[PDB]
Amino acid sequence: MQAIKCVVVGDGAVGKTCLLISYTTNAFPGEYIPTVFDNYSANVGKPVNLGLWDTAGQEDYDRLRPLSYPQTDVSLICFSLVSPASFENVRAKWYPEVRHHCPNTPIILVGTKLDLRDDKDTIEKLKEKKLTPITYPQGLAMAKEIGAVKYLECSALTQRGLKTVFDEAIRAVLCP
Amino acid sequence: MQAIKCVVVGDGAVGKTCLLISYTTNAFPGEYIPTVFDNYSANVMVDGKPVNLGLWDTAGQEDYDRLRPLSYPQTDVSLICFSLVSPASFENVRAKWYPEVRHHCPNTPIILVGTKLDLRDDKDTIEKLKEKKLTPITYPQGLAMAKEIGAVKYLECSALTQRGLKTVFDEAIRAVLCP
Amino acid sequence: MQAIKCVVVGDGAVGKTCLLISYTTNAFPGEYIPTVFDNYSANVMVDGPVNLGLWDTAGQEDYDRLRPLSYPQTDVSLICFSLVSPASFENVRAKWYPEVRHHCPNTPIILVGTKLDLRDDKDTIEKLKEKKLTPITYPQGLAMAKEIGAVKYLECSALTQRGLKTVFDEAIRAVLCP
Ligand SMILES: Nc1nc2c(ncn2[C@@H]2O[C@H](COP(=O)(O)OP(=O)(O)O)[C@@H](O)[C@H]2O)c(=O)[nH]1
Ligand SMILES: Nc1nc2c(ncn2[C@@H]2O[C@H](COP(=O)(O)OP(=O)(O)O)[C@@H](O)[C@H]2O)c(=O)[nH]1
Ligand SMILES: Nc1nc2c(ncn2[C@@H]2O[C@H](COP(=O)(O)OP(=O)(O)O)[C@@H](O)[C@H]2O)c(=O)[nH]1
Ligand SMILES: [Zn+2]
Ligand SMILES: [Zn+2]
Ligand SMILES: [Zn+2]
Ligand SMILES: [Zn+2]
Ligand SMILES: [Zn+2]
Ligand SMILES: [Zn+2]
Ligand SMILES: [Zn+2]
Ligand SMILES: [Zn+2]
Repeated sequence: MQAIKCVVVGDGAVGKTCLLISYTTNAFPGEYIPTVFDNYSANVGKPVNLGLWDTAGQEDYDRLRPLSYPQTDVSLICFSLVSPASFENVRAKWYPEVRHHCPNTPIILVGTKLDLRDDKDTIEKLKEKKLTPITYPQGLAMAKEIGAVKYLECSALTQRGLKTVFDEAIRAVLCP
Repeated sequence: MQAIKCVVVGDGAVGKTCLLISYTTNAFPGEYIPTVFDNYSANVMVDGKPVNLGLWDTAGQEDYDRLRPLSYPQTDVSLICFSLVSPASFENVRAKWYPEVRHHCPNTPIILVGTKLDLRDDKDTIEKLKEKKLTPITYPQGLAMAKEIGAVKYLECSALTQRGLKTVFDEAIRAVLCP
Repeated sequence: MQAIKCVVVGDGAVGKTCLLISYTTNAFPGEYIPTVFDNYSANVMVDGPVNLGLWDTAGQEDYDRLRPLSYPQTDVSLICFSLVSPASFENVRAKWYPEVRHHCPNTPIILVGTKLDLRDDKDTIEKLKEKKLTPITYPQGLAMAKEIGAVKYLECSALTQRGLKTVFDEAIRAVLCP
């Protein structure tokens, strides 16, 4: 059994909690959603226990220090594919955070809310603000920029790509 | 979108946790009840614009709670809860909970919430209270206590049957958005 | 109504969280299990009213910022070990009994053997034999309970719901009827 600690980081409202709830319980939350999902684990794969940690705000101001204690093995940096602000924060904030608190450990870059990237209403609302969803090549390029071992897109709502995210988190630690 | 932090305070066993679980999940708990419901939030639309309503349950007195839920981060509105069928919980609104909110959340609105409305005018809860020379708290008494502590509203509800529950949280938002 | 604080302690992976989930919800968890079930209580009638508060734990008390064994005061503790992990059984004497004695002196202990469903699962017994191990027997468990001064020894399975209700019934009785 190899234990692994996987922490999910990123801006508020990108879908970190929903990612974890959908994957761990196969249910998508209702309108009231936990702010921070509790720590869960599974024994999966080869012999592996995958420990999953949700986060609140920036590590430095979180009394629980989920990114630092105990030691993190792999980080999922999440941004919403329909929030360009949240993508820019990968570079401004989240890659710096993981490098600072978890130096020399693998990062997976995860674009969330894949289902909304072709949602008519979502695209229109963005267009009204002179914005457009983040594309696959853009995400891939950000992943290369920050030294992420994988770029993955998913929807917690439809579960498209969701299983691959957590399989790759494990592979990043087991098969570096 | 304005974020609103709403904290639920009051004596043990008044129904704070059940108030939150019933509202957020539309189910009333079974035999085993969490002591303190985790933090949940919702994106709500109120007369035009998006609000995120964050709900916090509490354990005991703030000063001895290492989590300090009433203080961190800053609370926008407090629900002081007492059970309509526990006069002692009601007296503690004046002895404990109003002083607590005034101390830790100065100059923020209070809603006074009478819980367990489904028991107030009965099951023969009335007869069991009478054995002890006690009587359920009446609406006028609750209203008077709300005035005394400067609460912006007094509301009665049942988590069990959901009587009046949605109004509690609608009014909590309105107290912050419409001071 | 008497409030009772019951804390569940023992090695990682013995089945503490599952014990608590299965009992309180009558169903065994999926592949994804909370590391530490949140604090729950129930109002229960035993003989002539009790509130039984249940606390799950993580690692050793002294390094757990939450200090569940110490704060507030514990009335009874369940020391758990897996019937198919001899190492976890040895840690009853090396670790868990000393922990409860240090942080909760002069309070009752119930010793609980978990994963009773495996004590005869061939995949498990054979794999144990390969490592020169054998599942813990009832007499061994009983002897350890005597050694550590536990007021009861109980065996259970969260997976099948064998013996679960008895664990919590006896937890109550240990405080109510000392
Ligand atoms: N359409 C869609 N909405 C999502 C998805 N994941 C999260 N959301 C919504 O995005 C908002 C924030 O989700 P949450 O998981 O609480 O984000 P967090 O702050 O990063 O934890 C909520 O309104 C969710 O319902 C998704 O995959 N698809
Ligand atoms: N009849 C009735 N009982 C309730 C109601 N809400 C809570 N309770 C019960 O009151 C007890 C305490 O509830 P809880 O929510 O845990 O109280 P807290 O300590 O204030 O969180 C439990 O036995 C609940 O079942 C209600 O609306 N009606
Ligand atoms: N076969 C069997 N497995 C169990 C039982 N209880 C827990 N487990 C498994 O043992 C592992 C650890 O359980 P958990 O409750 O998380 O252990 P804890 O670390 O002590 O809380 C998980 O793989 C569970 O599915 C049981 O009664 N029987
Ligand atoms: Zn969240
Ligand atoms: Zn930092
Ligand atoms: Zn438009
Ligand atoms: Zn509660
Ligand atoms: Zn929790
Ligand atoms: Zn105070
Ligand atoms: Zn556990
Ligand atoms: Zn210790």
